[PDB]
Amino acid sequence: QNAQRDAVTLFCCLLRSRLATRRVLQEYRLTKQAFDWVLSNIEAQFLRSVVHPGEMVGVLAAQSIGEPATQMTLKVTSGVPRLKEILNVAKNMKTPSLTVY
Amino acid sequence: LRFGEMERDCMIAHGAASFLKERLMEASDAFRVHICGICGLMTVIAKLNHNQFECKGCDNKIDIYQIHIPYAAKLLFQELMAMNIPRLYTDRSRD
Amino acid sequence: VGQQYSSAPLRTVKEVQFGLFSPEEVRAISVAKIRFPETMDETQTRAKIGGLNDPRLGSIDRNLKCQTCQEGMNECPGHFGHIDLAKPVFHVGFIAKIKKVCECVCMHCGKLLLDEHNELMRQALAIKDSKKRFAAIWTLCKTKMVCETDVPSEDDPTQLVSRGGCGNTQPTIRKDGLKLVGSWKKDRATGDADEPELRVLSTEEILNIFKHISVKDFTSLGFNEVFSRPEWMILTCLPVPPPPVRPSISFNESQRGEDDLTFKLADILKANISLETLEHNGAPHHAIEEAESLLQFHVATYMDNDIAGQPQALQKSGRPVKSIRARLKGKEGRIRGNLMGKRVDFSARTVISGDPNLELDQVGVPKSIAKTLTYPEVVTPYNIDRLTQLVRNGPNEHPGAKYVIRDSGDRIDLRYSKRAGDIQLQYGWKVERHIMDNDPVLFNRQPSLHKMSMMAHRVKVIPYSTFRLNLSVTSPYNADFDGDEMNLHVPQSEETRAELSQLCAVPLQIVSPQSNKPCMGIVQDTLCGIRKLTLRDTFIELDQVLNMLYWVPDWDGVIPTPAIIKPKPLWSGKQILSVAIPNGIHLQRFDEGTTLLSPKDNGMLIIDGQIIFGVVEKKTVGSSNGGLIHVVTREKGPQVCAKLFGNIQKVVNFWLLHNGFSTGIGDTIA
Amino acid sequence: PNLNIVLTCPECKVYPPKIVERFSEGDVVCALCGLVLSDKLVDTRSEWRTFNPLLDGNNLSTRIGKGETTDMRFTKELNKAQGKNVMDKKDNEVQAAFAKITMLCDAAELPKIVKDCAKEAYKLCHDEKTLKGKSMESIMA
Amino acid sequence: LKEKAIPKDQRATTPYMTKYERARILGTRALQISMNAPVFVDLEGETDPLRIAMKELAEKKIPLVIRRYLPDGSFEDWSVEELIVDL
Amino acid sequence: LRMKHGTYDKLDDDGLIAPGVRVSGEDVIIGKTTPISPDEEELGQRTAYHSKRDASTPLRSTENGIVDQVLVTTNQDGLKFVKVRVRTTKIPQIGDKFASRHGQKGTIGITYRREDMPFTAEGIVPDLIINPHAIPSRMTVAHLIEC
Amino acid sequence: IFVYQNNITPSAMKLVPSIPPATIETFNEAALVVNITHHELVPKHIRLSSDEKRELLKRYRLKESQLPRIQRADPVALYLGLKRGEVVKIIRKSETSGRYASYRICM
Amino acid sequence: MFFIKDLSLNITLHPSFFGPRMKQYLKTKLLEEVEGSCTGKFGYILCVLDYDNIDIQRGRILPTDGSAEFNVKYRAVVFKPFKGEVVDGTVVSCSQHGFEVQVGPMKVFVTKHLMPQDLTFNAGSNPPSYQSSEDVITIKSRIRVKIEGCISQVSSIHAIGSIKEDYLGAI
Amino acid sequence: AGRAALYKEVYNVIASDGSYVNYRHMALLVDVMTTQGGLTSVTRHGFNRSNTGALMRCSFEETVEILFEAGASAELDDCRGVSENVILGQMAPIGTGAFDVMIDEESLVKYM
Amino acid sequence: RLKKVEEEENAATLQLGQEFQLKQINHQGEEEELIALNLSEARLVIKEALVERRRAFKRSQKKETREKELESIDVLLEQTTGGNNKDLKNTMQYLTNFSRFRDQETVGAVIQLLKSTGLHPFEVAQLGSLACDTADEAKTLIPSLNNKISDDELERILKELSNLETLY
Amino acid sequence: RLVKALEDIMVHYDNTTRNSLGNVIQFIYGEDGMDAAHIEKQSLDTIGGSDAAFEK
Ligand SMILES: [Mg+2]
Ligand SMILES: [Zn+2]
Ligand SMILES: [Zn+2]
Ligand SMILES: [Zn+2]
Ligand SMILES: [Zn+2]
Repeated sequence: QNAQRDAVTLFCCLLRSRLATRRVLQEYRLTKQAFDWVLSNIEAQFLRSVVHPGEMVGVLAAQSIGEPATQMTLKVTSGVPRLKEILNVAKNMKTPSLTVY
Repeated sequence: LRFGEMERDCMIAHGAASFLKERLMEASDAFRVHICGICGLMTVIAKLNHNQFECKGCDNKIDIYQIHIPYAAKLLFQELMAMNIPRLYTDRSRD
Repeated sequence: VGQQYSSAPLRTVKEVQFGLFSPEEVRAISVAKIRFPETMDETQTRAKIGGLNDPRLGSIDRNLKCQTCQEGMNECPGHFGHIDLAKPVFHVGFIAKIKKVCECVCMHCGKLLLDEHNELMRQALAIKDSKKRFAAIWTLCKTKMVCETDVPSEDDPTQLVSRGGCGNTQPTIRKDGLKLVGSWKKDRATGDADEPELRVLSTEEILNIFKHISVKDFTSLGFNEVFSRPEWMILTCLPVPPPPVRPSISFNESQRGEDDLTFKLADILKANISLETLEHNGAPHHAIEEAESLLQFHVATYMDNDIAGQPQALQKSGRPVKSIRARLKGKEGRIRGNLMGKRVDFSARTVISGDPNLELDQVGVPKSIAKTLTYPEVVTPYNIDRLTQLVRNGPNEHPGAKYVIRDSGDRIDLRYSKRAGDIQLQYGWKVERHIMDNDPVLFNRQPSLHKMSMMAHRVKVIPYSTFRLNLSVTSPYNADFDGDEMNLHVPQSEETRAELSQLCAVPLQIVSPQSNKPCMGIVQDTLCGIRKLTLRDTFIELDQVLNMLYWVPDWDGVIPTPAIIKPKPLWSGKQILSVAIPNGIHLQRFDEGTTLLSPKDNGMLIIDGQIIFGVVEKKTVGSSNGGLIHVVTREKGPQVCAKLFGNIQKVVNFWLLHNGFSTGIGDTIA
Repeated sequence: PNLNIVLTCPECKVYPPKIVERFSEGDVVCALCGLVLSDKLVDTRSEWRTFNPLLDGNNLSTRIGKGETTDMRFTKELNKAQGKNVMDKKDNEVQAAFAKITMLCDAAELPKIVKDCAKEAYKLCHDEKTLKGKSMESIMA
Repeated sequence: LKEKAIPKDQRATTPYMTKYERARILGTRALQISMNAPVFVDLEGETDPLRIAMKELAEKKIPLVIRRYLPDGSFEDWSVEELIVDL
Repeated sequence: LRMKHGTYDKLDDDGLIAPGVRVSGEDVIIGKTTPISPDEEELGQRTAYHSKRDASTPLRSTENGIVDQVLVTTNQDGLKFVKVRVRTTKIPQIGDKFASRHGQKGTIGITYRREDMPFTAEGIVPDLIINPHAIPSRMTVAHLIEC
Repeated sequence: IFVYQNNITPSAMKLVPSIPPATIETFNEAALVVNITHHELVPKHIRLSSDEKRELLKRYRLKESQLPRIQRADPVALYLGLKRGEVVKIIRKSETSGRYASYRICM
Repeated sequence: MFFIKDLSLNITLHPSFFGPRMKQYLKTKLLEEVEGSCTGKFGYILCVLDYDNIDIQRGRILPTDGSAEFNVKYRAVVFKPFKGEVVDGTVVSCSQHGFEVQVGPMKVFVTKHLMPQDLTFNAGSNPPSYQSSEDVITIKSRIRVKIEGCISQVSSIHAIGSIKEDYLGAI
Repeated sequence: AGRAALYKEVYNVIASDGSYVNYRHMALLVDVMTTQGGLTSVTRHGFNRSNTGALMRCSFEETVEILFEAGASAELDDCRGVSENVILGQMAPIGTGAFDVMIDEESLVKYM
Repeated sequence: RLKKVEEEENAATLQLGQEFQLKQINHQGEEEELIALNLSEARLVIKEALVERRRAFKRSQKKETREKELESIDVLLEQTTGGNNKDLKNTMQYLTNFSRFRDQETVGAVIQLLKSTGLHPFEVAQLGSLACDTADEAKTLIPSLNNKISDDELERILKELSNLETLY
Repeated sequence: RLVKALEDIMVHYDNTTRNSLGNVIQFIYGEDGMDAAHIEKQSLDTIGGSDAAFEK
């Protein structure tokens, strides 16, 4: 119950900010019929918007992160060798830069 | 035609695993072997005309199962037991 | 054939167990007792001798034998024999672990260095992954280089009890070449007596001292008793590989073409029989040691040839003898090139051309390939007449059949088939036929990167042999028409065909999951043409607008009204494109001009599926975050968008025909 | 055991059957009935596309040497160990005679056929009491 | 051991049948039309087994049930009728 | 031994093919016979069908055309050594790789005829037509100034 | 709870784990010059009861081992002073739901 | 010998038989593949017990084929061979090296060295019989035989027997 | 804090150009690389030397060594991995496999 | 698992079988003991299931007299299965020829005695399978009967078992 | 290398993120349960502006 109430907090703040009473009645001019229709459509689309069980999410994530590594460039080390050093630590840095406020 | 690693990856990403299975069997080896899981070995002879499935080295005549397999996987397996290795059971035993 | 169906209860793999071999068990499953190093041509004719090459194991080619289990070639899994050895040898797949364990346990006592009387190793025995415990035992055991019978002083308040077996030392062990030596310092005289003797660690004494270890010491040392006990880790009796792993290539003029593995095994037998004759007769105690070292050397080299490079150990000619890590390495060393990828069947490979008249779920397939391919079906009361007619059509005419399968393992080929017009094609049967149209078919292009390149398609069969596909899907395919080649596969059963149809087809792959925005798109030429069409200043005439209105396949039979009437009916390109846009779709752009009376004519707004104003441009109508394609797919249902691409693609193509458009140097100079 | 596979159509039986081979699909069919007999043929040309045993005999010759990923300290041990088994076979003298007739035939610029036929002529007898030595060069001449 | 199942009440899976088992039940229904197991929806002259399966699912009289899994090993049971084909 | 389906009628008494005739893909051109001697030459383990083990070379099974100008001459050591040559017209088709003098590779979409080719006042019908979208991406002005 | 100015001999460190069930801990001043939790990158940490741990295990149907770990020698681990067998719930400011449950087991 | 035990057996069925009355069809199925069966583990399987309230309750469809399997737990009567038990079986066929006694499911045979030598064997008998006082192979042929071992192998089960014991053989 | 900083660094590097991807893929990668109590590079030695099944562990080219170590240790793989089910030729319990298909005689009678 | 040798000679002297243990577990989770059945009671109990499945088949198409039984169940078994079970006809002939009591109530009264005596199950199942009347020749025939049980108690139960059974 | 690193991650029926063994990574996947499709770069309407314009 705590996880289910919790994991939609960004959604619920957005939804409340959009459907505040003053804003909807001053700019949107609904009917009772249209109000019920838009609520039913919103919840139906959200139920259609769940993660499907059984996806190979890590595989899809892998291919997604793998695609733009072919379009790379080569101061501060950037590009492919910096990505390889970060992903493949290597207790060694080549750029010991630290930021201080 | 070559079927490759990345092709297998994106087929996994689609998740058409029954297609993956039937492609990798029927367009390839489609082999059959009898085994003895009491051995766990490869060695079971089969007089198929007389329904005789003697297991020398295990002397049992009840532990007799056929599985469908890669001839690729058998090439691996007979090679590996020549390389001083692999038992192959037939059901789970741990939960 | 029917694969000789028997009453073995078929099930599947669930668990796999690894381990080693006890020599008695591998002798028990052995059938062959090979003594002759040479194989074929008895005195010297045929029908190979009772040494190698099937006396009593798997057959050679075409023949009965397979030790008389009668399974021809393609049903016998091989059969197994063994060979005997004079002395036991080491093993390169274990050498380091051998060094660690012989450092650990005490030789001449058969007892562990440490047994539950240092609390440090007590908690090291308590920790249990599988091997960090073993690493702890190995780093604790390096010191205290004497084995003792009475170590424990602080187990008690201050008293000593009896734990160990022997007062002997362990010798300092240096790894050398392909053997092991030890220098027992042992320091037992009146002086310091630093005088170590360097003696070769004989595999017999390591085997016997391993045979004198406790089962609970095996459990502490990570050896599972039922499958892994270190005397099995030392090699005494060696199994043989079957004839299929080392096949005679039959080298096509006179040779059987014996290969690398049988060659090396023949070398092993020759060296073993030489060593056994040498030790049986008068051994002068110099040649016997280098001979048994050669035996260990050759069995190690056959085992693998990628060892620490003191030898190389090839066999003629100058190409090195290919051992097993070479057989099973990376880059198609039997695992990547045989298991997670391999060759296939039902394959096609040609070069594509574009087309503006075929929608996304189709593909153009050449008819020679459709003759070459096949697809099984079944015989029902439903398909009976069409299948019978196609069988009568012969193996040639394009809705054609090639094979028929009755109830049993039946392969009747229609090419010869002198009883051609006579088969009744009973129920419960299977026929093979060519690809008729709109069959589901999976597509590939090298090299795949992401969830794209794997589309499914229907088929409209095309002559003039090559492929054909839609200009839409070209950029997720990531291929211009520079001569790249495609790869095609055809499913065989209905589960597979259904899941390809429901999952890998285009119209539910319109938005890429990876990039959280649709990655399809109308592309360059129709994009330029629709930018030409959408402009305010142009109009169009009857003879055009009538022809485009017939060109849209789902036109309602209603003309739109004249936009402007007075001497002539005329229409805007926006007015005619509003027919092709399906109803009830709404978009807003509103960028930097767009004061509802757009002077600079940017922006885009559609009410009820009809254009009102604006200039069609890729930053509205191509792939974008607030894309039109995104809007229609998310709202209306993700297959009407396929016909949307078909509609606007066909319309812009046919209008651009009679318009005409090009560039030149007069663009460039200013 | 009789070591024998005979192929016969189980539905025609007119003779040892008039059968054909479809190598393009690797199958065999009785041409009268039109039924398969067996499948998955093994190629008979691709092995010759892939890569003197009759004169070297049943025992097989092996020259050994050095490579790239090896050490000179033990390939010289190998170079002095390559003659540790030449006395086990008479094939060291067979290949010495083969080398010497190679010396002679290529000295007289004789071709490969003449070289292999002289190899055949030595391998034919190679040992009789009629041979009996005789300077070891008279037999090669 | 402890019967390895769950009652039909207090099921905590989603009540929405999703795409993979959709593909599987459509494929299986094609196999029963493929080997002439009896149809339940009436015919309208069409002979495509996939079309027969789609129409049968749409009228919602498919006589099949479905089992789901959990990482423990215990399983749930559902009929395709109490599921609702929504997507 | 193990004869092909070559339909061997195209050969002559010297075991060669006369030039100028046409050949299909699978057809045979050469003929071999095993000269061993001694292996129980023509009465052992085979029918008669004497000593073939025939390794006759067929043509590559797709291309078909006209054989031409067959020559035979002894080799280095003196044997019967054979070379043949086949001539085959290949009309350009839909799937050929054509490039420019500036790197505009690709292939051929379709071919129509002059009744719907675009044409000018003097009727100078084109040989070939490509997409303008090669030009402002590959930046090939040299093609245009050449034209 | 002990604070040392500088290093301590191992002959003091050997009798540190003496007198169970009492437990001994040592910190450096320079290691504790900065309150680590007040760094904005570390999320909130919170302790559990063994009862709550047992409830979590019987709810999610796990068995004690597949749950993600946390090292004993972690700085937040020495900050909370927890020993083996304790479960830590962790809440971090997520970017699609803000608040988000998570769990770690001390090992 | 004749024993009762709970047995669980799995059976499969073709997808064309998915009609309304398939429970009884599965029952019929269970009868013909239980009846007339000899296994190595439990000897010969005679017949089924507790026909009513049988438990099948669920089946799984194979993923690659429409066939579905069904496990059946049931009570049954089975015969279990053993070593060293005097039984009064009957003889049908005989040989010159020894008679072949058919004790229930087995054909227990006594080899030429296991008949007692004080038995007055006559070679001139049709069938050749080993009779001394009353142990004659007849239409009844009740001979006290002891199976000192039943040699189960690849499934052509044979038992070995002996009559080298006092009152064994004779009736 | 380490996995937060690591995700921040990799996001900066791949968002220097060619941006972007959804957060969830990158976060999944970062957290699966950190979820062992410590940092773990995905090498031949790094993630592979773990309590992980031998067949995925031998698909990453440490082959002869990892199979000999696995044979010496004599452990088991449950074969609930895609690599095992492919190389033993079965459907992996994956996607279309993550469930099973049951036949109901009672539902068949109920909808006769 | 390590070839699981467990070399046991099978004998009547409590030298049991490798699978036929005294203690098992059942499908319900409760302890399933060993069940052994004598020749007489086995022949009696098989006819219950025989007539039950015959009337069950008769209801399927709707929706002690051993001379009758040897042909009757032959007809029933050839109705449903094939004629290959001449072996089964021989087994039931053995079940009905040499069982110690032809009727059912004598065997049932013997079982009602044995449920109160609480004898050894395999021993008394062997005694019910065998057909003898005097305990000393039963002892000299079977050394398990020689060693396991005192002759006087064996005789005093053998006479009150043998009075009920129909003599042959 | 990376596609070898992330094979067996499989979302179960309980919306977790486990491996073949079952090592949970994300208890709810991606902290939302929302897939890789239904995503737009839309805006919340709360942060921006003033306190005065916000209450306005
Ligand atoms: Mg694992
Ligand atoms: Zn076995
Ligand atoms: Zn065989
Ligand atoms: Zn010692
Ligand atoms: Zn025929």
